[PDB]
Amino acid sequence: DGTCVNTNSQITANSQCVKSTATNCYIDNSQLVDTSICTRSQYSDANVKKSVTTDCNIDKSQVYLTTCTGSQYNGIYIRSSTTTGTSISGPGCSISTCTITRGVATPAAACKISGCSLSAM
Repeated sequence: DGTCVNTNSQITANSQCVKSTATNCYIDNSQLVDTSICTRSQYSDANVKKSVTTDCNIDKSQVYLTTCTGSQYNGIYIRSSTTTGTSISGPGCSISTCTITRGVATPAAACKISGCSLSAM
């Protein structure tokens, strides 16, 4: 329990939310903190910080200041990035400052990836 701004989402007994907003999310053993915002998304044994996530599935992953849209994260670490209609796995995948749409990352030198695999949703 914490400074959640939960509308109608689920946050399990061992999940946590702090100064963050939740809209019909399903947060299972997961952490939604520091102005994170979720909308109709599944978090499972995962952590999210200052990110805005919509219709996503985030399993055993860590997410920081990222914009998840209609995408899946599975065993990854992702920061300062945007993902649209994607499925991203490793495990131990690492992503920094990327923009990714249906399995294709932008060719910008700002995008870093290590130990990862990308796919279309």
